[PDB]
Amino acid sequence: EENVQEFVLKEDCELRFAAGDDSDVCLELVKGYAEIFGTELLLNKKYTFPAKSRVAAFTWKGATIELVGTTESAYVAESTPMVIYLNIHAAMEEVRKKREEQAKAKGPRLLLVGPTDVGKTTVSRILCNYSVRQGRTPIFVELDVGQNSVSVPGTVAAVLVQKTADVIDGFERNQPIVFNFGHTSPSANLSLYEALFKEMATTLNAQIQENDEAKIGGMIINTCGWVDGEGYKCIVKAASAFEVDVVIVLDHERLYSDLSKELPEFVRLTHVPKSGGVEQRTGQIRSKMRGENVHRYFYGTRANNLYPFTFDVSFDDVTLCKIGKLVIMEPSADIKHHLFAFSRSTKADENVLKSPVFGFCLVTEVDLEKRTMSILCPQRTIPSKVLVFSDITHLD
Ligand SMILES: Nc1ncnc2c1ncn2[C@@H]1O[C@H](COP(=O)(O)OP(=O)(O)NP(=O)(O)O)[C@@H](O)[C@H]1O
Ligand SMILES: [Mg+2]
Repeated sequence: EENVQEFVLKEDCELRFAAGDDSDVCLELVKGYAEIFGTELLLNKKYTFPAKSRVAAFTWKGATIELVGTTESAYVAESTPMVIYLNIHAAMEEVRKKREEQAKAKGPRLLLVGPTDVGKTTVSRILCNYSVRQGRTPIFVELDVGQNSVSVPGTVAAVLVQKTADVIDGFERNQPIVFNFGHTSPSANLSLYEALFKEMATTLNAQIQENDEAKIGGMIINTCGWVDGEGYKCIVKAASAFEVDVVIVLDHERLYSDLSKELPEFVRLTHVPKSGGVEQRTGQIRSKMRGENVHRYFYGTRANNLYPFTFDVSFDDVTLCKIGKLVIMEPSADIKHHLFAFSRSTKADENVLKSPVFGFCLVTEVDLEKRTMSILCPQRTIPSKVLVFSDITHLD
């Protein structure tokens, strides 16, 4: 509402706060310098964070910050691993220059691993932002099909980062490369998951041959939290497929010891602690968040609204298929509420499995007698006649 809280942050402190369950909180930096997960704050700009937001504003040299509205929590932390996360960037940049002097230059590729809720996504964000602030253009690769910060759930995705994340909305989602996995966990089909990220690595390697800035920018790769059992071998295959030269393990000493013995000796492995400000989720909140991600795909944000179309499509004008080999689907009541991917492949081939997607639509109604379905779509006509099933559902 109207009530105010003021905070003085010494050097190397962060204001950690969570917005209430019900209302916005607005942050304003009123003296000094501060950043939120790597993005510089502008002085006296009012940043409106929505309900449930969890945020840290960090300062290297000292800051004073005002928060307007109700907070569930808000305190200043005097100890962070931020210098750790900064020295990782410094080290990547050092590799970049040496490899520039050695010459086109191939930038460092970094894999972030660790269990759930250790601040992995936040750390990728910081590292991407610090690369941009250095003048570089890194590729952010997102292998977490549950909580994906680039596309919808059930995807493996990658974007070229050319600007710092917006403090509220995250990175711009401009022309991502997107593969439809179709499930919220790799365990649903681990062999397909591994095939998809291998196809992702192969595609990116050939893409960067046509863009030197992207090539030297390198890659920051976020993984999911499945580190045990089969998840472990999956980490090793990802390290190999993407030819990473740095693995950052967050808050897992056994995983660190195991990887140190297994990875090629040329790979640098760094164990770092999680921040004390990382919030543990539950399954319910994770589900809630997947739904909000899908909504954002179609409708956008408060800052940048997207205006999707709803229209009807004849069963005759599209072919529905499902992976798991390809199988063709006869449109039924059960496709209702499901996301489908518009495949870049021209027919319902073997090639559907290997192909990135144009984008997604949501099947909102199924008229079996009229033989038409209603879809929510980011564009006015379908970009492809090959629609690939995702097990992710969304009530809108
Ligand atoms: N230093 C911090 N202070 C306050 N909040 C933070 C901090 N670091 C992370 N968070 C918040 O904690 C939540 C979880 O962080 P996140 O970086 O998604 O962890 P994660 O390891 O990627 N989770 P998952 O991928 O679901 O296993 C997010 O809302 C962040 O904004
Ligand atoms: Mg994450």
